[PDB]
Amino acid sequence: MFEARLVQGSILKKVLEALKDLINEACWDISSSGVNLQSMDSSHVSLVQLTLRSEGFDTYRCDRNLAMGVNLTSMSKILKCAGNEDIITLRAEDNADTLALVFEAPNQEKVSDYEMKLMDLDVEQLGIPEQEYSCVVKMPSGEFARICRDLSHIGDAVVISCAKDGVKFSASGELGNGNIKLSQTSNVEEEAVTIEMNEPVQLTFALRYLNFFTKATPLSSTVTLSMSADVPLVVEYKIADMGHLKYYLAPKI
Amino acid sequence: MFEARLVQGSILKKVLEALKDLINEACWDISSSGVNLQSMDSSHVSLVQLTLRSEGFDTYRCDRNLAMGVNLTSMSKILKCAGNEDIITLRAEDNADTLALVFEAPEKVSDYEMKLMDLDVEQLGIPEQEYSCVVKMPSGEFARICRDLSHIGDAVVISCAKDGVKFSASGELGNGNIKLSQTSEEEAVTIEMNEPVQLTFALRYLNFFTKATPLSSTVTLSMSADVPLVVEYKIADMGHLKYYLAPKI
Amino acid sequence: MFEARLVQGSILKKVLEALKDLINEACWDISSSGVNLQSMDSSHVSLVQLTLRSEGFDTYRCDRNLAMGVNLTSMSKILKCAGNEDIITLRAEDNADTLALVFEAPEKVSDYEMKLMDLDVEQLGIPEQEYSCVVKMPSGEFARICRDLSHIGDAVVISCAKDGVKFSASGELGNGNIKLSQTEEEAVTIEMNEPVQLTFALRYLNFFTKATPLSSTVTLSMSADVPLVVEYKIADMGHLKYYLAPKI
Amino acid sequence: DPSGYNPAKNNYHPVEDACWKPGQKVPYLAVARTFEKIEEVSARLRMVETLSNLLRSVVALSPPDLLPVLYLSLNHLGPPQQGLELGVGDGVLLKAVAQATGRQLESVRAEAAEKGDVGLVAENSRSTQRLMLPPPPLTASGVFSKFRDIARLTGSASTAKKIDIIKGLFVACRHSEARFIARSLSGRLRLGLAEQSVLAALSQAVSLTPPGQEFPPAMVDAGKGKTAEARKTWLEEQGMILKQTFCEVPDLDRIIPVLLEHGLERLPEHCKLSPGIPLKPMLAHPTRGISEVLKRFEEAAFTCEYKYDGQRAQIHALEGGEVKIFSRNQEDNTGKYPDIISRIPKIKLPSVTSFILDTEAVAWDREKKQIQPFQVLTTRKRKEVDASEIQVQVCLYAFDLIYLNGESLVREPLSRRRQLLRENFVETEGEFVFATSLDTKDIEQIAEFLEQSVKDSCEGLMVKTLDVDATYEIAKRSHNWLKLKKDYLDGVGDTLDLVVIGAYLGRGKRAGRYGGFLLASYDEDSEELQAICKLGTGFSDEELEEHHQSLKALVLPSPRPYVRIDGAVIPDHWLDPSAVWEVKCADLSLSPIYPAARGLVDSDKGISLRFPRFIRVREDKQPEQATTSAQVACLYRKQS
DNA sequence: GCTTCTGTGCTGATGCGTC
DNA sequence: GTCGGACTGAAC
DNA sequence: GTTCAGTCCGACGACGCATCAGCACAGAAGC
Ligand SMILES: *OP(=O)(O)OC[C@H]1O[C@@H](n2cnc3c(N)ncnc32)[C@H](O)[C@@H]1O
Repeated sequence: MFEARLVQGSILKKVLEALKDLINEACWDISSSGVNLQSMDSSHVSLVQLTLRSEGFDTYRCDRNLAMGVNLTSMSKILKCAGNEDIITLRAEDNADTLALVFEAPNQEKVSDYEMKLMDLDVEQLGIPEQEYSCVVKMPSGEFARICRDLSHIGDAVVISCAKDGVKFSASGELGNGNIKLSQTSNVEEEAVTIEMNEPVQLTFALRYLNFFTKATPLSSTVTLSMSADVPLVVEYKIADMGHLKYYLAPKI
Repeated sequence: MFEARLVQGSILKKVLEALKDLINEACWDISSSGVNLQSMDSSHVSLVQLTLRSEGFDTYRCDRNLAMGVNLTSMSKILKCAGNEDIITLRAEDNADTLALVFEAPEKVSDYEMKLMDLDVEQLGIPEQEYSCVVKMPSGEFARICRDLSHIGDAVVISCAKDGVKFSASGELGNGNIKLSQTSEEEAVTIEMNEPVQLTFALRYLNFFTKATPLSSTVTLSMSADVPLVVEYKIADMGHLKYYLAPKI
Repeated sequence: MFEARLVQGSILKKVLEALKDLINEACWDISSSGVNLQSMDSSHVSLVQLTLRSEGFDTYRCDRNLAMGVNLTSMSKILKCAGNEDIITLRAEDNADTLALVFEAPEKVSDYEMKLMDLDVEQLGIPEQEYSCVVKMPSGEFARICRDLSHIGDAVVISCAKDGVKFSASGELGNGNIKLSQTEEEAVTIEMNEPVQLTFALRYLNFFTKATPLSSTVTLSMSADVPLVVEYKIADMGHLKYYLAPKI
Repeated sequence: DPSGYNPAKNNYHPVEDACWKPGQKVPYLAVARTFEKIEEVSARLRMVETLSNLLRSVVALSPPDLLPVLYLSLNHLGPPQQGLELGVGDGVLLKAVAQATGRQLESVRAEAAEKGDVGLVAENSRSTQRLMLPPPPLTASGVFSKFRDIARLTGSASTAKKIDIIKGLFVACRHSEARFIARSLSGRLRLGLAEQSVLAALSQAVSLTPPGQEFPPAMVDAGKGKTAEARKTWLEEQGMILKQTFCEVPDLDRIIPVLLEHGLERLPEHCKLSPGIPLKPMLAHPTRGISEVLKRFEEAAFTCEYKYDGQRAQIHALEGGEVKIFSRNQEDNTGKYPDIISRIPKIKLPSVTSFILDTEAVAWDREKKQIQPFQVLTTRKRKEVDASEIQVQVCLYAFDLIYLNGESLVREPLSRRRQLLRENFVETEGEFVFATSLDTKDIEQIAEFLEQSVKDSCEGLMVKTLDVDATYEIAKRSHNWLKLKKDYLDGVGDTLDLVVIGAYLGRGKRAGRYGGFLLASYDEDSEELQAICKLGTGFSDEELEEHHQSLKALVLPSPRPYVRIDGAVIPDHWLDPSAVWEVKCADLSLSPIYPAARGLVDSDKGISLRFPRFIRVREDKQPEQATTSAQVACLYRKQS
């Protein structure tokens, strides 16, 4: 008997559209504290973590903890039929095979109701406690997006070299190679680059997933990356007064 | 020789784009009443009516009633040439197998001759009848409703009650529905109800109809038992488009 | 060596945008006068020339007259990485197959190195001509009329007299025309020596028009039996011309 | 009312037993009823009688409607050389049916699968989307005109325009026309009657009720007062006349108007063979070896030649200076070989103004001066005539001469035709040659020639009469020459034993049952089954039922992990791998669709069997003991 | 900024013509 | 391309 | 005169060029 009321439904739009291509399906945990998910990707190389904090809902009613199996492409089509300024309600019967989605216009005139069939999934989850990562960066989202959109043409992989003065990204390919440097910056908070870092890292990753990771960009004008030796890179977007989204990508070679 | 002129040639562009995807060939009847089209679809499921009232034109002059067949493809590729600010002349010589147009910008003039075609006319005289529901609503919201419904299901059940209209459909995902209420002008919802009615329609056709949205910000839907649905757009002091959609079951 | 700076790097972005679809592979010829290129298309119907005056550069050092073979499509793929606001540095070695681009925005630096190639280049000497009709007209008008006429028929007849130019298309759909009459950057002007009529195939002009965002005005040069000249006046920097052989 | 139309009545009458007004456009319902009667009958003669009955009425009532009725019966849209194609497959038409029924796709997909016929699903379900005008009756002229419209509307979004026209046809259906239209579109019309039988029906009709008579015609039965035997002798002599008259000009658009206007006896006086009009190629029977050759040719002189493993090419040279080429099937190959257009003046003698040649074209290794396999030939670009950048060099190999300078040569003994062929042409090694030819009647001589043929990359030997029954005419017999293929002339070819892991449900004769099977090789070094081929041929009907019942219980809901498949189409059921089948093949080819032997010859291009023929189940072996990837690689290396 | 669109391919998916 | 299958004539 | 003999008709297969579709994004235009 769950209910979520959210005023800013474009949040849910923007988070959901970041998975519809990555994974055709997912499972959603509901609990008194909020909504959570961890999923493996379809080629089983990278991991996605999702947290929507219950505090951010305009109204809440978690009468039980639930784990809905959901086809993300279908839900994506459905919310491609949802209005931006619309005020969103999710209702789930405990005993049903359905999630009710209901939407109310700001003009009070237009009432939408849709219901989506549920199903079971063979959930694989992996335990990932926090680590005191050797590098942390915050930097402008549109910048990193532009960098990935550039360098994926040059070559299939990037090498990232960080030092305390700044980071350099290298890509190499058939026409040649390219090195982009960024320095730390101050006195622009929102447009600045911040580095907290413990040792100069140099690591390699496949850009065919980085161009996927960038697809959240409208969620938060800043992004954080974190690096450590012989471990996945973490990429995180801070969901405005609502939650977070994280990608974990394992190192190449 | 027939000649007509309009300052708002944007109307003509919008009109043909509202016709494009529904039919490829039609014969246009011109009278002292103005320009009028009947055409059934090549699937024989739905029909268009055109009205342009002759007094709506800035300039208009006719010798004779003409029935000219035109391929809608090529002639729309021609109408793409007009800027949104252009003054259109349509001219037809009575025995011509080509149609003459001029586009006039507000030192540059565009001139065109398009070949006509000869067509085996199919026309149905619609009887005037009252309909158990009439609804006056904004075009833009109807557009969202129809485009939305396109993903979820292929056929629509339309239900009317005095409390407000309801659109429902389903597919290999589940069910979708909208209940839309009245207001209390160009943004308004209003109804001319007679009895609570339910009918079925094919959404692919309504998605074809919706393309006329830029013609008028508000529209009439007119609905009755055992008869085609009427969608009508009144182009401002110029005329109207009517669309007749046969029902399911 | 070679060492250049340009502030208005968007010019070079638009330049390489213009060429990439028409000619795939080319030669960059470098001088104290600046950057120059002539090349012939893959159908060998049309010739392009770029002239960039060295004085227009924000900084410019040319030590020798280079001739560098470049894949234009790949060059354009690189140039897509800079924002139009970026200041650009070009750097060349003498023996190297490799050319350095340094991009800088108004706090970021892009370093890019492009490998060269060994090429057969075909040269045409072009002595002076004076063209009988010279049309100076606003560029977008030409571009839109080209994109229009592309549907009416794959060929055009162009006409000039001192009182106006007319462009006629012809095909099974129908025939059509645009008249133009002589009338700041909104004006059309003509110098006419002899009234002209010429026949052309549109596919190439469709390609030429992609240079349009380089210049507010385009100039048409017409004379008997010669290729049509279409010219994009880059502001103070030089010029860009296309020669197209008239039909049959 | 055509719903009562019965052409299968005894004492059939041309106008009395008809179902529409004189001068009227023929109701398509009648043609569908006739196809219904044709499906009801297994007797070919009785079918040809019933079709001739309809044809006789058509030429009696509505003469212009004839040609559409023939092309409907031929399942064709015009002259084959005009290049017309309907271009609509199973998926597009299936969607058209689902939309016309208003159903979702998957139920009707499985339904059409289970009955293995689009016909019976085309009726039944209905949209209930009640039209405001009930449609006019269908006419056979209108329906054919819609089929050529369907063929003509190409371009972006063209599938919409197809779906709309086909819709109108479906919703317009009346009694049971849907089944025949659906089968007519999908190519599989399954009417059980073809070209030779329709021309027989034409000859029979046009004989009994000839054209040009004023309505009502006073004569109806040319056979009246003749004995049934001498009736048949008159029918059959007009048969050979018309069939040869068809084979010299394989096109109804040329034949029919002149036939209607002048009468079948004067027909040849207006029709003669000429370049710029194609002809049917020559056919051959299969034979197993020398004994049957010696017996079939026991009183006729013959010769032996290679079967080069290329493709046929029909060469037309006109005195006007263009040349045309046609394929084996009258498809218009000009555009494929603009280089061969350029080679013509260096191949002919200049003393010859025009010719028609039958020739094989084969890809050639210009530096190695040798042939390459047919998987190099099939790599040519199709439509455009850019001779400039030729990636695949080609050589021509002559074997017969048809026409020269103005004289047609088809009536002529092969000896003279080959004599004139050699005497009026020049060769150029690796560009144009005559086929290697050897004249003999004796056994070990042929054995030596065969051994040279197989080691010189040829499919076998060609055996042809020199003079007795050595004229070209297809009407007497189509298959006059013989092929001596390695396949059984070796006694046994490349036979393998492979593992069945899946089935395809069949259609038509194969309907309800399995129609094809999926085979894999045992890759021991992974211990996995890798897909190698499908099978669809060489087994009889009783043993078909034996395989089906044996397989039916062993179906699985999933593919097993010990099975490798990729690019090969998903089986209609998954089958437990317990059965091993013995099969022969013609050749081995590098496959982009088959995972077997991947990396044993090349890392990415797999391998597969050309022309697999079933033999027998090898039920004594276990699957893991069947052919393994090692022998597969050895066999292909041993091919080269 | 966002809109809906339009023109943009890029890469996939069968129809059809050979053996 | 190829093999089987139902049917009218073949000729010993 | 019937155990053969040849016709004829449709079952199915393996490749591959063409050839179009189906998201999906930059792009520009309109707001
Ligand atoms: O195997 P099949 O029945 O398709 O054979 C007929 C084809 O064989 C080709 N071919 C090759 N060489 C010859 C010769 N010398 N004579 C006749 N045909 C030949 C042809 O492509 C033919 O259609």
